[PDB]
Amino acid sequence: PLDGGRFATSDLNDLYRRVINRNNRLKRLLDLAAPDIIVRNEKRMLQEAVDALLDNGRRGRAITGSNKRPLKSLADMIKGKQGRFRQNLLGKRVDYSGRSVITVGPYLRLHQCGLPKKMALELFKPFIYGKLELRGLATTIKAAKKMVEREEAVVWDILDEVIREHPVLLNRAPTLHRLGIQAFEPVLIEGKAIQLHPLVCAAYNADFDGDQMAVHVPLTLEAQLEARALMMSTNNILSPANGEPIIVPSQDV
Amino acid sequence: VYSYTEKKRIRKDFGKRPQVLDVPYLLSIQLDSFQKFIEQDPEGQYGLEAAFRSVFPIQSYSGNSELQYVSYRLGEPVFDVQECQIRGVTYSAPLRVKLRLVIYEREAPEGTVKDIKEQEVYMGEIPLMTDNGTFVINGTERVIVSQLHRSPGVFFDSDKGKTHSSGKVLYNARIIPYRGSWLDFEFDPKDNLFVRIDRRRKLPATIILRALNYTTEQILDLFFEKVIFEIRDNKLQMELVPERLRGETASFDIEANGKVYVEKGRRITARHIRQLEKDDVKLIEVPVEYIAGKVVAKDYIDESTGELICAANMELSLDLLAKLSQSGHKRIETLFTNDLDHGPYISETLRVDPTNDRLSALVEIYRMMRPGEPPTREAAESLFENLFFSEDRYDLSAVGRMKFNRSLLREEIEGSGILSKDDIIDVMKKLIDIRNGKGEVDDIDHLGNRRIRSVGEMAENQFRVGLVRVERAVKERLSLGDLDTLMPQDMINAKPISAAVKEFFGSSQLSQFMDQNNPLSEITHKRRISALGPGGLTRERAGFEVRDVHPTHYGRVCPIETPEGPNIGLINSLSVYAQTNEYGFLETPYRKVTDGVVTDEIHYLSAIEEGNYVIAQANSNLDEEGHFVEDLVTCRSKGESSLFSRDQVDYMDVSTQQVVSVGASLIPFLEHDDANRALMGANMQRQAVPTLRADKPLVGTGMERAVAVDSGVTAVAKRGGVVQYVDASRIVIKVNEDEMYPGEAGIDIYNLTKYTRSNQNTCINQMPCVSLGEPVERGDVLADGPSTDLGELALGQNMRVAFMPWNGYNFEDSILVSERVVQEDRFTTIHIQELACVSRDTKLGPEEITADIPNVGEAALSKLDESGIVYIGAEVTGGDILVGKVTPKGETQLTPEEKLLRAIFGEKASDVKDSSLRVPNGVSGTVIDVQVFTRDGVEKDKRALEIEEMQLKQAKKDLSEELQILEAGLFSRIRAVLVAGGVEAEKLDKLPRDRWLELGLTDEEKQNQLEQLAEQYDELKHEFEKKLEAKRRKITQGDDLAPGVLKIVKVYLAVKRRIQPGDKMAGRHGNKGVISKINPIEDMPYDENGTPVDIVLNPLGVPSRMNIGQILETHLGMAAKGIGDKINAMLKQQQEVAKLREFIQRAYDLGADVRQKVDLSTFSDEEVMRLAENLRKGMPIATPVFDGAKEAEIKELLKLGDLPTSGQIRLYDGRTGEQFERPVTVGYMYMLKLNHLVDDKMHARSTGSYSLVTQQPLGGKAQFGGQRFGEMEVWALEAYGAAYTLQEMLTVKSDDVNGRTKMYKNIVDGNHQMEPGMPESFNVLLKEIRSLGINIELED
Amino acid sequence: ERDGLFCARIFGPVKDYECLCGKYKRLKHRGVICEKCGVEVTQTKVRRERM
Amino acid sequence: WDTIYTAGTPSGTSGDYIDDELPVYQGETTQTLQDYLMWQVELTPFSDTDRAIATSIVDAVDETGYLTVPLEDILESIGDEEIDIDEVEAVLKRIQRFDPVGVAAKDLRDCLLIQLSQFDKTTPWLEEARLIISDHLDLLANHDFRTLMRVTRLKEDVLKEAVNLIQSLDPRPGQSIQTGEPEYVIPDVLVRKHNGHWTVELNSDSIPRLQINQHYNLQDAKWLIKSLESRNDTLLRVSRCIVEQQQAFFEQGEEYMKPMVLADIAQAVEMHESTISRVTTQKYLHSPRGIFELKYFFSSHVNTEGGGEASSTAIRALVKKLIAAENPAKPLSDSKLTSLLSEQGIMVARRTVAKYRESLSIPPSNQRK
Ligand SMILES: [Mg+2]
Ligand SMILES: [Zn+2]
Repeated sequence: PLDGGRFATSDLNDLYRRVINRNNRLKRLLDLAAPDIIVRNEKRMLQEAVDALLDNGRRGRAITGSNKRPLKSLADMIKGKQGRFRQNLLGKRVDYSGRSVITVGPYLRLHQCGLPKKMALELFKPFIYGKLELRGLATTIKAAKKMVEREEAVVWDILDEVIREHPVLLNRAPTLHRLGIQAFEPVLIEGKAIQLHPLVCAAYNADFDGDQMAVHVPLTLEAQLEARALMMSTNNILSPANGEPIIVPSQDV
Repeated sequence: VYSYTEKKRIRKDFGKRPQVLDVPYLLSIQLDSFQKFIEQDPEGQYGLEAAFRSVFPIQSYSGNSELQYVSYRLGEPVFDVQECQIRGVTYSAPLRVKLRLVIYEREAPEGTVKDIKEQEVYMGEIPLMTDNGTFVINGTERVIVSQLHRSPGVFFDSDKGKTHSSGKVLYNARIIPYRGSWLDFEFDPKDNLFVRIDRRRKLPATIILRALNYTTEQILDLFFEKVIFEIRDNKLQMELVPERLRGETASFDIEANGKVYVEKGRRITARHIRQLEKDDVKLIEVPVEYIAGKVVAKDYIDESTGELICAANMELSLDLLAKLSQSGHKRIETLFTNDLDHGPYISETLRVDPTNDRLSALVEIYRMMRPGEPPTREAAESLFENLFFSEDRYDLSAVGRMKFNRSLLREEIEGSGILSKDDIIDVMKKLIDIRNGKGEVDDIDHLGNRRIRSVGEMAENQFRVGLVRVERAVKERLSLGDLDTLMPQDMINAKPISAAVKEFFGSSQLSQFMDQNNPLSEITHKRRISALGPGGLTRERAGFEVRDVHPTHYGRVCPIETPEGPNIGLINSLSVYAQTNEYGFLETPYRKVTDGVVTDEIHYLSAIEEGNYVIAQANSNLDEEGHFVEDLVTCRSKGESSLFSRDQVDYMDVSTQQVVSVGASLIPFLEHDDANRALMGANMQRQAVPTLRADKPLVGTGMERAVAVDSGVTAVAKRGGVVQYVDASRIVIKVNEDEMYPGEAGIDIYNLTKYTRSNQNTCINQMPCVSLGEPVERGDVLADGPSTDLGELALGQNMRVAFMPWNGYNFEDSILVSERVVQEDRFTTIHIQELACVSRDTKLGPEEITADIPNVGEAALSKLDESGIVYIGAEVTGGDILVGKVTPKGETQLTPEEKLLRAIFGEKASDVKDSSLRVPNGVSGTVIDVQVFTRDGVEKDKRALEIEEMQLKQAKKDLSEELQILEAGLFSRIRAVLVAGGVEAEKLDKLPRDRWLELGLTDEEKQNQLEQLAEQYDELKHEFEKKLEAKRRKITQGDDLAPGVLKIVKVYLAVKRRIQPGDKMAGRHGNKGVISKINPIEDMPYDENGTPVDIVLNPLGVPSRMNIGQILETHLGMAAKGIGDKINAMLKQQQEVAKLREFIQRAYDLGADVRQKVDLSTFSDEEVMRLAENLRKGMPIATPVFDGAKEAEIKELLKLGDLPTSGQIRLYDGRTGEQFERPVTVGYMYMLKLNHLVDDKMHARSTGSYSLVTQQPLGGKAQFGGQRFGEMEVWALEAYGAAYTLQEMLTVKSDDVNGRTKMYKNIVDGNHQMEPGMPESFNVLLKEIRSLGINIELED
Repeated sequence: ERDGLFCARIFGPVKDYECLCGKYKRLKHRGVICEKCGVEVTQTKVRRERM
Repeated sequence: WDTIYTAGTPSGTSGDYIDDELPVYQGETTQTLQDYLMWQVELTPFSDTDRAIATSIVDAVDETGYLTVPLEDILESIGDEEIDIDEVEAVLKRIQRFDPVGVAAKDLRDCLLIQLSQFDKTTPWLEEARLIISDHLDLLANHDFRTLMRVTRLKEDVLKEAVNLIQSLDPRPGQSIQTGEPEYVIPDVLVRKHNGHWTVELNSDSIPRLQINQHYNLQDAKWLIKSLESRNDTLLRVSRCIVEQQQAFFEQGEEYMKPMVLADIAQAVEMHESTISRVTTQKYLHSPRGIFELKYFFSSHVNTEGGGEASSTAIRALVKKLIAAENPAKPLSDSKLTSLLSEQGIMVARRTVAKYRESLSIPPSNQRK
């Protein structure tokens, strides 16, 4: 769609239109009994149009559009680094996630992280709705929606109740080994930056000069138990590449 | 002798080498190029003249009529720069061209002048450049970046030994024009020359020669040396040239006069050649075997039969020699070949040549250019004539011709833009010579082979590109009759030129939004060189050797300032003194050295010229008469450096900062930093944000004033005078009569810029730095722009810092900040934002901006005025209404329910819907400005009327000021003349001006002079009335908008942001970090006087990074602050001016033979007291980049302030009162606030909108998108073994729709369990695969 | 258009339970094929899975 | 010279479009009123039958939030014979309290009562407003205030407070959910006054970049190039003829448009009537009076006693002008209108005047006092 309530055709539609036009012209010529030197030319052009539709540029030369660039065929949709397999089926964007700048917290314990409470309020919203309806504060879903919108004084107590023993996953990119994702218990803080335990930075290859991290929420009971038993930072003191410790002091310590 | 703006506060300089050449104007590269583009030219070498004369005259096919060009002109712009920026239009001027049409009669000799008609025609608009080298396109400032491309000419290259598996090197030679096609000559692995055009199919080399009027005999004559055969009736007694025998072994008995100098089986040596040359050996007896395989030169035919014996390019044989012996042939010609030299390549290619004559070669060329197309003679010959030899289709330019001739060693620089036979022949000969080891290949990264192209040249090229289309249209139109009334006005169209110019200026690769964080960002952007763009390289297929520091970059391109990442090495910065040739090659200045005496003559040398000399360094010590000191000096010559004697030197560098850019020249103690950290600091320095107050560095390099003044952000006095009026928003200067033009009131009015948005949505704000009644000179600073302090660049703040570890809060580049820093708003910034509401017109009626919105409460409409526009000064948050607008819903069927609704709730609520403008969610601020634009014909509202009243008052103010000055002068003259007639002194003084107007005198010339003066007074009044009327007319004029658009309203909001944990801070030495904590003031370390520190930095970041400049800067900042503290202590307990000036003179006299001389005896006591008041927060210091301050001088300055010489003091713990066990380094450092605020980084999401095809969450913060969970995160989860977490990621959180809804319902229900399904993207994949005719399906 | 690349007779309705001409609407006509326009009365998501 | 704009909205983009490859368009999802309603339906403790009834009910809600079919239609659409109508009524009552309150109402009285049922009992004039809405809601529509006062047995002040409370409610609760953004139209031909006469010119917002790909096929596109030229030529000619024939509509507004038909323009421009009907449809012109579709200038006619013809749009404008200035104490019936237009030479009927009044959406004479 464009401005003014008008639409522009995409690449697949263009290729389909070209194929249909060639097919109609060939059918009309064949029914009209034209000389062979013309029906053969139409047949060749129809073959070229179909070949362009199926795989554009593989044979001959790629047909371009208004932007002097080749059109996208079906094979282009299927394959490549921008195809379905690698862009949608092997990795994808997800809900219940955020990101922010990381700072240092020297007071934390090895199983703890520091999470801003605005991020936590946004990430744990259906849990807050459920807890609000459970204890009679809200009778309907819309009442809880309004209460969370207003940020009343009781929703912060609810938020402290829901995050009490619920782990979160912290991830820093690029993920080079499996220690690029780790599970922590959140401690609600003010400010807008995520606090990170000093002893794990070496595992993340992270430093506090502008790095950012993403945070994900596990939902079901199996995911929470997997976070507590497989991915928590207290289970990852030894490297998997060799047998040496990775959570080790450095620099100031 | 210091200027007024410099005498207020003088920066103490530690440099020791005198300056012989001042820093040039830093924006010359843009202004010169556009001035070349726009100015009139007597010849047609540059600009619009060269483009016009490249196309015109344009004549029809029949020759009956011709269109010709005479002159062009540019009118005055409609609006000013500020008006264009405010309104949102393009600052440009109209182009007028005087064309003429001539008619030629038929049946007449040549062209008879039946009629010539000349007319001026409108060609379009041309954007103009402002005083600071920028363009205002659609109201936003833009920069066009210069490009570093390959020069035209001829270039010889070779493959490095890769194109073949044998390791043999293959050479090639390319011809590169400005316009036209490419011509490549290349060697084959079989030593066969080949010719390629436009990278097309490889063709035999001799096809080009045969296309030209050339024959095989002529070819062999050109490319080979002859050998003469005389058969003197005895074994073909041969003539020999001794040097031809080198590298060969005798194959027979070589004798002269019966002595065999070289016998069979003996190799020919140099001494044998000496013997032959001494004896003049000519007659050589050789057998037939010596002529068994030699190639015949020309064609020979028997005189008896007359038939052809042997064709050209034929190797002889015994039978052929026997046949030609009886044919009466005594003189024969052969070719000469060897291996070390004179190798056979043309003959073998002729052997491979399939063509025979010119027509065959042209047909072959036509087949190559056009595949399968049946060619003829005419098409082929026309195509080959037009390919390289037509002025309209092939241009080599003037620089291309110069380089072409200089490569082939020709004495002429001038020439034509087309090729010829001689040029191609010479190129082939040069390639052959290089093949035979008699030449050298080029270096395509040498800065003598790379040219700079600026804005004017690009604009000229685009204008010519448009002119060709206009010419085609004219030629198509001119081929008819009806000429008895035609005029050139109906002959050309503005669109084909104006469209091209607009496209180039607004949507090119090298046209970019100006970087506007601070003045340094703008200066750096305007001096940038790019290797990308049209006609340049690409980020991926560029190479590895083009991203490297070539030795010829010395003094022309900064080796330190380049963007790290993908574009490293492809984006460069200019050096401080670098210029360009008249051809576009960078050159740099040097001082000529003659007779061992370094003089003051400056010569600008380019990379080609520089390599032939011996050039000394700027570190070299000189005597007072210019002579050197040591018999050995360090010099550069032929790309290397070594020691040379005092007499072998030719030149010398002008400065020690000649090799760096502007950004790198602002880093103090650069020579003590590693290059990586210097690069990082130079990049970081230009993304700092201006704060509420400026703060001069207090440790600088002396380059701050140049950057402050040459950036254009300040207000600079155009003429000298006195400050007649000073105010927070305007300045009025009373000009000296020595500079006033005749017949004017001498006043200059400067209107300062107050709280204006920049491209990065920050504040631009000017403040006066002068006071009422003080004198100013030309070029002094009157107002300070953003990040400027009394005319110096001030990007950050001076912080008191300590280096020590503090409980893990500065672990891994974290920063601990005091609460007193926050309390004083030292790093607080202002951010401004613009929003717009457009009242349009649609099919169902016009939209209306009004305050009567049908279904909103009285509280929501509380801040809207009577016109539905928010008040100035209102505080707004998310969801508040800024402009109230309604849109017509249309008409319905009018069922009884709708009629009942109309009856009850009113008819307005049934006709319109609410479509107002609201503050975006999560945005606050204060409304500081509203601008309303109304289309003509429509009526103005109250808001627009008030705005127009304000603007009219503002204009009337200046008009009244000038009129008042002129009226006062005229009245003074009138009264002076009136007294001379005999009028009373007191009576005239008490008589008012109206009474001065009406008075009588005698019948002398006094009455006539008074009448003349009164008439002049009336004329002055009329003139100023006319000026005011015109200004009012322009102010109150209606506006022309886009079709349909009726009204436009713009609202500006302003907010203040404070420092907080997560914000990024940096210094000038590559030391960046993030704030981790804000500490209460009584927890900070304090010294013995109870003074706390502002910032604590980790000392473990210094030794591994090797940026030692920050430690020295800290020490010197401590010393400067100590000097300032002594001055402040003297000032507080009021002491005599003598003591103040004595101490300040002692402070300025410090140092080991510095070049700065400050004398306080020529200062008045007022000046001394003002200077002391400006130095009471610390004395600023300058240390040049490679001519800075030593440790001894820093220690002396520490001793002057009664401070420890080691720079380390005793600190105490604020929480316990206990002394730290070791001394700590405490000082002052210049910190910056970078534009990486955590307010713009934090983002979170639970559920939102999804894509339509993939049904997956969108991306980005501005779309409330999700985080990507790519392949590597999947691998990590697989390595852990968390299968359920991965299944949650893949299905119920991204694109399983029913699973999404059921998971949300279960979570709200208190049941944490999922029921996964199939992702939608897999179904899409199945459909896409089945659209390819492949049956893929699930089963069982 | 009819018999085009976006035909509603072939690929389904453009709105939930509404045919193209507008004679049949709402959930009580589900599965009905309108005779005037030839469009089925069903969900509009079948345009994602009909070839 | 073409007029250059003296003001404009600076373009939203602030980037350098450096990337040479960008993905294909996909679009986003939107939340309409029914999406929000279904989202609330799912999170409510219904049953299977209740959820099916709720789905069928939400299917019938329109853009304004009003139910569009009777409950019998929903009960039939369920398709199960055990279900009665009271269950449907209960599910509808539960749905009507979703956000926004009053949505899915049968008629205005029901919506107003639903909204009033939510206010706390301590609101002062609650019972009076409830009585007014429940019993006598059309006497308020007639702005009577005296017969309503004679029936409600109340003083003036209580009635005024009740009316103010009633008019503070929301008659269209479902318009709060704004998923739409106001779309506009782009005029194709612009009409401006040159030398005192109106002349037309094509809009320069189109794409006139005539280019070919000679690097490598374009023969078919060469025909489209001139097809575009033919389209521009026919549009320009038809619009020029329309403006030339209607020189007086722009100068003096309506009441002066001529009664033209497709055949006149077809004869003028030498093209078939079908081509004229095709060009002048969904194509607009911009004038200092507004944006008008080209079809707007074709109209019917009625006989004029003077011997000419009067366009129907002129008669509609005259009816509007006469009714706008009628007697406030006693308005004008169409019998009066046909008399006033008779003396001017316009020979129209009475039912035709009534039809014109209906098309203008003007209440009858008795309702205009
Ligand atoms: Mg980092
Ligand atoms: Zn239908």
